Amino acid sequence: QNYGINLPITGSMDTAYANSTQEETFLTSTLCLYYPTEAATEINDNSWKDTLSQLFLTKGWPTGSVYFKEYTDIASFSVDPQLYCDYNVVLMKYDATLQLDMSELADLILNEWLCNPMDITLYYYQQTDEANKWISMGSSCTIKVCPLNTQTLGIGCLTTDTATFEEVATAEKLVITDVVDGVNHKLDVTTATCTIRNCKKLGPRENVAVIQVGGSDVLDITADPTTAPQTERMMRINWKKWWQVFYTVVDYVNQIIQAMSKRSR
Amino acid sequence: QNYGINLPITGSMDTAYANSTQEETFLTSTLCLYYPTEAATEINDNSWKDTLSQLFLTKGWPTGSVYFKEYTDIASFSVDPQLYCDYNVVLMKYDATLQLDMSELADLILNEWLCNPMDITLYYYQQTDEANKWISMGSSCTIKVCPLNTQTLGIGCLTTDTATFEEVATAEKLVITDVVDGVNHKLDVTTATCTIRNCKKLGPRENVAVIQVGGSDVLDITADPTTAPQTERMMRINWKKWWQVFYTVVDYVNQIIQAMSKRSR
Amino acid sequence: INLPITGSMDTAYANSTQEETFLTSTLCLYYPTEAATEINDNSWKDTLSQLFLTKGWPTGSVYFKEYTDIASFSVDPQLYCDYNVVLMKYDATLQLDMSELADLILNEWLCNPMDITLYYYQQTDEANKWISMGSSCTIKVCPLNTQTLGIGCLTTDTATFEEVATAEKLVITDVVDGVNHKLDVTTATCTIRNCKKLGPRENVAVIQVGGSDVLDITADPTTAPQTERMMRINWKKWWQVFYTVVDYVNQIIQAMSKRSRSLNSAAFYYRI
Amino acid sequence: INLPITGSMDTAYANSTQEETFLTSTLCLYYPTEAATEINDNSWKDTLSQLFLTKGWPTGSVYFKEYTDIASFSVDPQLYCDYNVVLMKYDATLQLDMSELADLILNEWLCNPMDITLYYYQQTDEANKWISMGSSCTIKVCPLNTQTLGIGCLTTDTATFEEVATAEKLVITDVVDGVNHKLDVTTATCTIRNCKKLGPRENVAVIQVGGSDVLDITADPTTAPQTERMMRINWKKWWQVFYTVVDYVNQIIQAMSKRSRSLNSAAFYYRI
Amino acid sequence: ASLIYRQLLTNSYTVDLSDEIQEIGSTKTQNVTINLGPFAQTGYAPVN
Amino acid sequence: MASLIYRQLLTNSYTVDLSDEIQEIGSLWKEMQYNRDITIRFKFASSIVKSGGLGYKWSEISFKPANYQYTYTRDGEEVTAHTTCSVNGMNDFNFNGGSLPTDFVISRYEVIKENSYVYVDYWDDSQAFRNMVYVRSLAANLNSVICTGGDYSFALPVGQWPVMTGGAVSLHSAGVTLSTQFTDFVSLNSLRFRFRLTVEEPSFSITRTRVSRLYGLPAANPNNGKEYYEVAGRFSLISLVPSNDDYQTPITNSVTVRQDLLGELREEFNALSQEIAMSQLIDLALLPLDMFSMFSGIKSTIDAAKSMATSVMKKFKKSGLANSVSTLTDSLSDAASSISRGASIRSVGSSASAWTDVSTQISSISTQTSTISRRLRLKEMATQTEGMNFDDISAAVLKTKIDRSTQISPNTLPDIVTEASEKFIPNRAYRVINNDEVFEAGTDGRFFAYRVETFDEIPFDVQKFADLVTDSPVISAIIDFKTLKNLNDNYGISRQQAFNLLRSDPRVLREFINQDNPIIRNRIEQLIMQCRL
Ligand SMILES: *[C@@H]1O[C@H](CO)[C@@H](O)[C@H](O)[C@H]1NC(C)=O
Ligand SMILES: *[C@@H]1O[C@H](CO)[C@@H](O)[C@H](O)[C@H]1NC(C)=O
Ligand SMILES: *[C@@H]1O[C@H](CO)[C@@H](O)[C@H](O)[C@H]1NC(C)=O
Ligand SMILES: *[C@@H]1O[C@H](CO)[C@@H](O)[C@H](O)[C@H]1NC(C)=O
Ligand SMILES: *[C@@H]1O[C@H](CO)[C@@H](O)[C@H](O)[C@H]1NC(C)=O
Ligand SMILES: [Ca+2]
Ligand SMILES: [Ca+2]
Ligand SMILES: [Ca+2]
Ligand SMILES: [Ca+2]
Ligand SMILES: [Ca+2]
Ligand SMILES: [Ca+2]
Ligand SMILES: [Ca+2]
Ligand SMILES: [Ca+2]
Ligand SMILES: [Ca+2]
Ligand SMILES: [Ca+2]
Ligand SMILES: [Ca+2]
Ligand SMILES: [Ca+2]
Repeated sequence: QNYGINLPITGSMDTAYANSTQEETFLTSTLCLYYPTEAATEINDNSWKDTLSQLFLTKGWPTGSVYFKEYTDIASFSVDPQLYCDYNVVLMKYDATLQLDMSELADLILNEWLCNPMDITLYYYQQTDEANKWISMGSSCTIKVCPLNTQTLGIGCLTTDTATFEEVATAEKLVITDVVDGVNHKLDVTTATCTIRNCKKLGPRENVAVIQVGGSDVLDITADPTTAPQTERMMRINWKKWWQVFYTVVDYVNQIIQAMSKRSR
Repeated sequence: QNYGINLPITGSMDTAYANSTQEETFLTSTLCLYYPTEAATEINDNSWKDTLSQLFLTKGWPTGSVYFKEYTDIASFSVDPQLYCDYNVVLMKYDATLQLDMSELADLILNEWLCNPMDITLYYYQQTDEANKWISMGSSCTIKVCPLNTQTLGIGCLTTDTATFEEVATAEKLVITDVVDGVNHKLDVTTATCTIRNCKKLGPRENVAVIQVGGSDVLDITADPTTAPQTERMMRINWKKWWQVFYTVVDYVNQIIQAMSKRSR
Repeated sequence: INLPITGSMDTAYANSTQEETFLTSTLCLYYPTEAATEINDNSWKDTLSQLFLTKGWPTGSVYFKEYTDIASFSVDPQLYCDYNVVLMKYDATLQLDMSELADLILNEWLCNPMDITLYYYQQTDEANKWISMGSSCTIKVCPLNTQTLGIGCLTTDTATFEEVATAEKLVITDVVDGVNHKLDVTTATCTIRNCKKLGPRENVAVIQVGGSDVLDITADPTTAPQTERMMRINWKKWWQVFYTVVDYVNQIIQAMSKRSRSLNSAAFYYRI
Repeated sequence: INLPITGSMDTAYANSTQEETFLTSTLCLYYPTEAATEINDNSWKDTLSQLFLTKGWPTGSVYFKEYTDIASFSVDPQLYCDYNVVLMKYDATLQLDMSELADLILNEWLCNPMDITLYYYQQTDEANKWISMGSSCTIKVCPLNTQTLGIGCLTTDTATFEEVATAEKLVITDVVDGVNHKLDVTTATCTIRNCKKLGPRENVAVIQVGGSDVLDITADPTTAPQTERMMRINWKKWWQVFYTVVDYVNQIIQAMSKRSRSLNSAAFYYRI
Repeated sequence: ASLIYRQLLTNSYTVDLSDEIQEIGSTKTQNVTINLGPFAQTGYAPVN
Repeated sequence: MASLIYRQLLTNSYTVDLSDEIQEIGSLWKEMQYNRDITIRFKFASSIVKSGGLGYKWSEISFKPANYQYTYTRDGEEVTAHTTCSVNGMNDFNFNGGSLPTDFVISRYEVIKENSYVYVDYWDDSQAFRNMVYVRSLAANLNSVICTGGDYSFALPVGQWPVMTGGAVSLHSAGVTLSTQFTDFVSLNSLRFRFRLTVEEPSFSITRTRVSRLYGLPAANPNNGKEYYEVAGRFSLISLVPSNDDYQTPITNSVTVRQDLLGELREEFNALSQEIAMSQLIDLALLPLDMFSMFSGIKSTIDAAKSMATSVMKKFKKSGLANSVSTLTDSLSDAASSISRGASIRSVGSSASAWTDVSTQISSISTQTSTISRRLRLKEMATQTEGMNFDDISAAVLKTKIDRSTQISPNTLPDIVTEASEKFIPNRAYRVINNDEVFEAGTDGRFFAYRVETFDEIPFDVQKFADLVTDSPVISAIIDFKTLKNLNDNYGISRQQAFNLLRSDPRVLREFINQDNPIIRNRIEQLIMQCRL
């Protein structure tokens, strides 16, 4: 059990495919859904959770392995999302005005970020690679940046007059900022109501699954404007009600969990 | 040093890979951004061009190589575009009501067209293949077409009565018209304001790169409805500000110039 | 990983992994408000940064996270740094608090939620404890017998329950391992979790700024150990304490080792 | 293409590509308004096209493009056709203008833009010239010395500068190649461009309708060449001119050849 | 006779103090921070 | 090596030009122990020059030197001291409210920033400041001061007053040099320190104007009413008091020196010539005594230690040696280029070679040999030799004499090094070997041809000796044929020893010199006595 190390693995091509770990992973794992308040609002039923649980019970998932966790709105969810389960599903409504925020949410939860803190009053920060971004959470973040030159002086901005800084956010609950990698930036931030963290995007999180409910696929996880990929756990649906959506999820929960895979870290 | 001849080339596979021509192509080339006036308006600054150039200087592009050329609107840009640089980037705002217009702009700039003129009042024209289209630029084009039969009589239209024609374009600044290939058409066009040209589509242009700053990817380069492709130099971003977009372009310029390659012609 | 590792005793190998990360370390101090109070300066953070720069740590690697009180810090301590140092003042009326904080941060915990009402829980081994965090946690416990009745307590009268926590923010409760207990907790103001102790956290280092060594990290009274990353200092000013820490940070860093299990921000893992 | 070509003198002279280039090419005449005025007809274009249709050129291949005057034509001429013929009226007062036009269209220019105010430029070789187009160009130039000061002119007093062009629509300017000039140009009304002269443009054909052959394309006064596609007619009418062109169009296209460098609609290439 | 190349490359550090000489001998000139910025299209009050 | 030092002098001659540029744009012994304490009290001055008109405009607010004379206590004696403070390298700002006569204008006013430097000449009536005429080293450690500007109101006869306030900079001591205070009849030697300026928090500003948040210190009121600014520290100084037989230490330094003027330096050299030994000299004549190693053992004065190598170089590139070298190079170049109109003066050899162009003849073969041998001195410092390379011995004598000779000085060593290089071993011979046949030659018009194994003379084959000496490597005549044959006769010699003596090998040379061979000791003593100056 050599943890903290990475060793060469080996195998063969003559070994046969083993049994189906389904009907056991459901029992020794847990499934957490994240629905919006609009769903329960439209529904207007108190026993819909027990109903979906008794339905899951047919697919194999036992009674107390399923969890439902409401969220009033996509931004309130983006505010410190704490996903601690063994299989997470996230039903996400589409709004053309919220596109960037509901893509930042995806880039935050679908992936696994290694996040170090940040202190703006003392230091001036720079990015090193293309995956070392700055994610800001809080209730209203107003972020301004002033890049510096080789000799610690601004570029189109002054290091005293914060009004001359360059604005990238304006009262956003979640922000993910990428800047030019190789230049030191001086920052202004609403530290009182927002925390900023310098995070490196590691390999992806195979434990969550986003399901867009409405419009066409728009989520550009990769900040670089060349890939625009569609990952396997990035699902779309077209909706007019919510019971049909929940029945679809329950009937196709095995494909979802096949698209997902228990975490590594 | 032969010109205008296509000769067989020859090489090998035991030849080794040469060095990175980046950090020299930057110095020996030129870059031209095409941003909309809304960007400058939102920014509300007058040193941002020099700021971006000083940033680019950290990526390798020298000072007198980068240029920013403004365009008030998609249609105004579409009116007689002239993209003459060694690397062109275009930031296109999304608008449902401008979908076909900004698809025709893409089909015009991304591709390379061999254009001959058109004298409507004298001749009756026809298309030979799926590439000989009719592109009309100007302030307000109002095009109407009557296909003719074997004996140069009209088909559901009267050669004399201009009103019986089939209007395919109503007061548009750029039209790209594909009609039935194999019949002789007679046109009515507001030639005082719009110039129309019979243009055969050659292979693509690898010098320009479109970047849809907003909504989903809708551009249908190919006039034919079956393929509906998406190329490498057709990018997409999600936006709420413009400083972030320009920072992203800057930080991932090398990916863009990898997606692009200088022109064959 | 299950597979084995090999070695030797004659070689001088020199062949080893080289890679990159955040810039070759990070460090975070946790100092009490009293220190900045005594100092009365608004440039001492930058002073200490430029000092650490002599020891090698670059500008954007050292951080300070002020904490008002030991209890406030114990309430949801969110450590996300590659090296953590915790200066901690001595108070004989807080021994259990600043030993529970140590047993929480120095050791690595795997915690599952708990539903007091619908269920009655128990401990399996000598490492399965119950940690409760919040603003005021008053806990009461009634052991049970084979026939699901009480023992010196009554399932109905909460007053008959036996008290183990009174007006505490962090509590680490160990009860008899192998019997079902019934619990009463201020669930409105505190959250209780059934946690299991794992291999230690080599990424934090406690520094008792004051009196003699008291921290009994191990709840069992027979060990009373003292780890390499459990330090002591004698203090009359705070500038001298910080200069000492800075002059001897390379030994602190030789005593601390980066994590092995995974990355996480809190002082315990969640596994439902 | 940097590769070689190979051939043999035993091979056979293939069939005539004429009678197929006529079908897969386009022709475009440039006539003056004077011609249409003298003719006083409206269907003369369809007439000439029906006449070309005997010579082989199909219906939708021949085009006619009116130009009010030589200078208005020299202002940004956009020749976009696979074969271009130009009918050019002689005028002593316009000799240099219709020679600059010839040097512009018959040859293939590679142009870069010129910023007068911030920078100062020089010519390197005898093919790098400064061409200015617009409604009214007026160019003044002051050459400078090694230490960035004038030569018979003052860097400030624009009147001291030496006027090379006055009230001209097209100007081709060649100065001493190897000194730095400071320019004064009506940028609001004329744009100026540093253009290198590449090989010739075999796609156009100038036909001087009146006077003797005077066009001196090559700015050096030592060649004074008469290229193949530089023709001369003597005229008393325009119908005879057009009939002559139609009856001897085959020789004209034998004297011309489709371009080699690339596809482009204007009279020059742009490289910033 | 490559000693010129070798000695030039070796003694190229002297160029730095030569530049220092030319600098302390020549004149000095420094610029100020300037603004292009946003400027408001501000008129006067409506007066009578 | 010992000729490499001359080659290096010639090579590094290019520094003399920039040294002279700097100088132009600027313009037995003992030891005494300063490292005494001092306190420097000084102050600035100002020079305000107003324009006419109505009185709203000034045309200059500038700095000015400022003297000061005070008294303080040190080691229990009241010492009277005197300072003089000035500045250099300041930023001249200006304010301008308009061209009207009534608009506030300061056309020019000075401000000292981090790019400025202040100088404080100091003096007192102690013993150090009269003993510091010959210094070996000087350096001072002083505390810093923070000098702040005070309130200054511009006397506008009408309206409100502009108030100049704020501004501050920190002086830290960096750099100590000597200077002089010029009185009416005598002169005083003084010690001027240089403080560097570091800007500080208080930002200077001009009220009722668009000037604020501007750091530095202007000249309006730099002292802020303070009578003076005071630094305190220690100054470390070493002396070169020309003392004598080891008592009677001077005070006031009690000396004059040779500045009142070589006539006696030559006699010193001719007294030190023969005392030199031979085995150790040959041990020293193989060492690459580059600039450091040649100029380290000289206990120089504070100015000579700064300009000694450049001082000797600026005269070394004025001499017959350097001019002859440049002449040879010009001759070679013009010969390689002028061939079409080729200089047909003479060529004793196969073809034209600048090494074999006899000229200025004011026996024929003797003349030719001497003329060809007057360029092998250039071969020596052109690295086409093989042996002890006589200029090397000359330089070894030089380095062995200038470490003993009392009479060595900054103005003095220059042109002594050159007179040495020019007049050491004036007559000297060389040889070339070809198929076991040695052809010698000497600048004294003597030539000797001879075989290696069996020394017996031969007719001197000119037009072959030249063809060989032109391209083939050369050797020196330290062991010249006369002494060589005397040795082979009396002190019977082996083949390898003879080959090594032909090649002029220091191993065999020093082995004979330790075997006490008078036929080599006499020759080496002759070379020494010729290295006389
Ligand atoms: C593997 O699957 C086969 C087919 O269902 C079953 O017969 C077998 O028992 C399974 N293996 C085990 C160990 O149960
Ligand atoms: C080859 O490419 C690498 C990577 O860009 C670069 O560091 C190196 O200098 C290149 N080689 C040469 C000879 O320039
Ligand atoms: C490490 O490298 C050295 C030399 O490169 C080599 O001799 C040695 O075998 C390597 N180590 C291993 C385990 O192979
Ligand atoms: C070329 O011309 C000759 C002579 O008229 C004719 O016989 C031949 O068929 C022609 N070539 C082709 C391909 O038709
Ligand atoms: C002369 O020199 C010898 C040795 O060189 C020395 O012993 C002797 O004392 C000197 N004579 C005088 C008078 O000093
Ligand atoms: Ca957002
Ligand atoms: Ca980045
Ligand atoms: Ca700005
Ligand atoms: Ca359109
Ligand atoms: Ca078609
Ligand atoms: Ca119709
Ligand atoms: Ca406690
Ligand atoms: Ca009880
Ligand atoms: Ca227990
Ligand atoms: Ca003209
Ligand atoms: Ca003039
Ligand atoms: Ca020219």
